Amino acid sequence: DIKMTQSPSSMYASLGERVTITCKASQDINSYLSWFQQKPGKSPKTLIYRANRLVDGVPSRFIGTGSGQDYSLTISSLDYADMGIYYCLQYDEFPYTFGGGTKLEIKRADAAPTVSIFPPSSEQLTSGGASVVCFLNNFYPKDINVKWKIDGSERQNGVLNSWTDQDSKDSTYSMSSTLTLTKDEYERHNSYTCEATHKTSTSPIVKSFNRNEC
Amino acid sequence: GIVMSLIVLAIVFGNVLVITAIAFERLQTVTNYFITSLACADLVMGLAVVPFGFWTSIDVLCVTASIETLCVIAVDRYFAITSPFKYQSLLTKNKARVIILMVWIVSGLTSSIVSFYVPLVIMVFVYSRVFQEAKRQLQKIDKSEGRFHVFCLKEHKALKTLGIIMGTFTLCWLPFFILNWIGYVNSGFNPLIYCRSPDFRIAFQELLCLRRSSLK
Amino acid sequence: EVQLQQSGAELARPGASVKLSCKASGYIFTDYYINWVRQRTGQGFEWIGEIYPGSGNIDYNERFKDKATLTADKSSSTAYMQLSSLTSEDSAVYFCVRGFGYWGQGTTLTVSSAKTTPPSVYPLAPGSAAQTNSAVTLGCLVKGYFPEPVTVTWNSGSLSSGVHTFPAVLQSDLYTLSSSVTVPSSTWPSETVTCNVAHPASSTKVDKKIVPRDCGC
Repeated sequence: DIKMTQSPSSMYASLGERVTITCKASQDINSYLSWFQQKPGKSPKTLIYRANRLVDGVPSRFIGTGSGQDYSLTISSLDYADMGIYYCLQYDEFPYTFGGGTKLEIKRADAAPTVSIFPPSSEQLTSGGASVVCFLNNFYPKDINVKWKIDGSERQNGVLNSWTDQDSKDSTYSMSSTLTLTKDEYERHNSYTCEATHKTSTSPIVKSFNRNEC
Repeated sequence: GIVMSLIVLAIVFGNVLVITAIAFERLQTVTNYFITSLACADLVMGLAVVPFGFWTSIDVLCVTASIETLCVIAVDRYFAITSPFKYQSLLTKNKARVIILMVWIVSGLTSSIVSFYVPLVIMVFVYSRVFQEAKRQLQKIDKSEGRFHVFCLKEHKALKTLGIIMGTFTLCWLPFFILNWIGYVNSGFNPLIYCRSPDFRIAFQELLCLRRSSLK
Repeated sequence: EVQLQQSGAELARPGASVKLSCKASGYIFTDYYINWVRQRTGQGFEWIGEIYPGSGNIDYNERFKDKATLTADKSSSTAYMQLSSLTSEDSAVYFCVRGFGYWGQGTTLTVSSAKTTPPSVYPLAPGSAAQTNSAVTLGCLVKGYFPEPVTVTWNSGSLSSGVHTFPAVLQSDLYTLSSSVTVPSSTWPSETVTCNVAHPASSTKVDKKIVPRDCGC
């Protein structure tokens, strides 16, 4: 219908600097383009339309300026809250077609995670099984790493992992790793460790616990 | 026969709910002044022509005034669009009547080429021109208009309602001028297309002490 | 106070047909068309069509041409979308925008053979009274529910600064997720701390206070 590329895709800017994504359509939309931002866990908030006409409410540091077949959303003095995925849309003709949106992250200062592990709450245990949660928190770079250790042994079977996008305030990264087990599965072992290995240090951060005194 | 008898009260009701509808303030306009014209050319041709069916006198003065009025609006509406200003022909309220009055006597002093061809030969193109140059404008509009805000698609449908009324009176009285009962059919088709197309919907359907969707 | 309300969660069996609504309320319905753009999981936006409430014009996108049928309600000041013969790939979040200006909430439609099953908020409290901080981080994992989504607030919306909630990961045809939280150790066991959870798809709201621990651990 009407392809609309959009460089970049991935992008890391630090606070204060002026970042810029550029959108170039196939046809010639008469400045009938718009720019919006998708934030994790929220509905898209539109910033600009008519290629440059800021929507009402959008901060004045956002700037859209292109023409005919190539445009570009831009912000001077990048603010911390400006993290997410911006996409460009054209409504010149049918069918309306979206860009692919570039995603922008903010480079922060290296920070290790504050890891914490929890044994199965009696409640679940009674229910029928036990899941154990370890939280590798507020850390930067995004690249983190965990390995479960049980009774000295070690394995990665049936662990449910998930990481979050860049946090608002802390502009850091946090991860959650769970090793879902059974009342029985769990009952056959005493020690339980969570070892996080992050650029921050060379010595894995560690947290363990025993199923007896507890 | 005695079954179609319900087809006269249709040409005595729908054409009256309209005449009264026009005779409300907001419903008073040049357009609804000529459409309100085809009301007396359907009611009179139903309480004076359909019953007894001088009887063949008002049978012509009625159908020769229709495709004539259809020629009128098609032009009036044009002069409204081709106009450099707002959408609403210049035919003043009185000069609309004075122009209205002269459509009957000339329909009385009156042929398939005089009272049918001529009036349909141009009426279809004066309108064709319209339904067409009404599109270029339709979106020469600001796309943003209507989705970012902070003649339009509406008046684009008003010509849809007037676009079928002129498009039904052709397939109803053509096979005849080229079946005499098919022509009578356009007597309960106008106040029928005005419900699910123009404002009339509420204008007259709720006039009967709130019809149905009156927040029923 | 401008807004287009949406269902947020919609379950449907394969081959069936759903009918999403969108109750706009904060402006004049008939002054802006409203499009319906589908945005599958992962990322990507694909316009399904645009219907102008004021007139009637409904320009569909070829693709969903026969699949969906838009419709508006001048009175209710709400609009609709008819999605017939749903398939595994019709599942996704459906957005109801006001012409790309203001977006809707969303409706997490999911076409599945699956049977709904609500979560299981279990609370995670510190292991062995390890007073190792000026702060503390407890959390509450919501295990096994479906379909998506699940609102998860802490202290009934009260608490905010320092609370993370991770994206529901699947696991054996069932969703699982969890939210952790940091507060001053100078507060928790002292002052109450609950974790709320909501599973619309089952109209299931849940609260789960965090009692310190078995005193033994």
